[PDB]
Amino acid sequence: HLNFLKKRLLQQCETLKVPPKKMEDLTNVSSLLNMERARDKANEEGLALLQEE
Amino acid sequence: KKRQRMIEVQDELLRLEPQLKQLQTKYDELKERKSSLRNAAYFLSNLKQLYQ
Repeated sequence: HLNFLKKRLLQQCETLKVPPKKMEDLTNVSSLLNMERARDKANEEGLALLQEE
Repeated sequence: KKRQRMIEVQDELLRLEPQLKQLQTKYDELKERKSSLRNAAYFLSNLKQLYQ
């Protein structure tokens, strides 16, 4: 039953229609997001220091 | 963008400093010149009056 449900869901999602878009792979989203926060903090503090000067 | 603003304001300050430095000095001898001149005039007048 689970295999039948899985294959039918594959058929349904293949038949499905969506507006065009670009998506990055699900496995690596977390790490890249973490480095993005790190870059966020570094650039924020740098800009704040420059503005203060 | 902000880095360039920092650089150019630094240039501004670096150029402005000598002008104030010169102006303060000039005023400094000008005032003393006036005071010494008035003192000398008073002294010469007094000595001339005394001798007369």
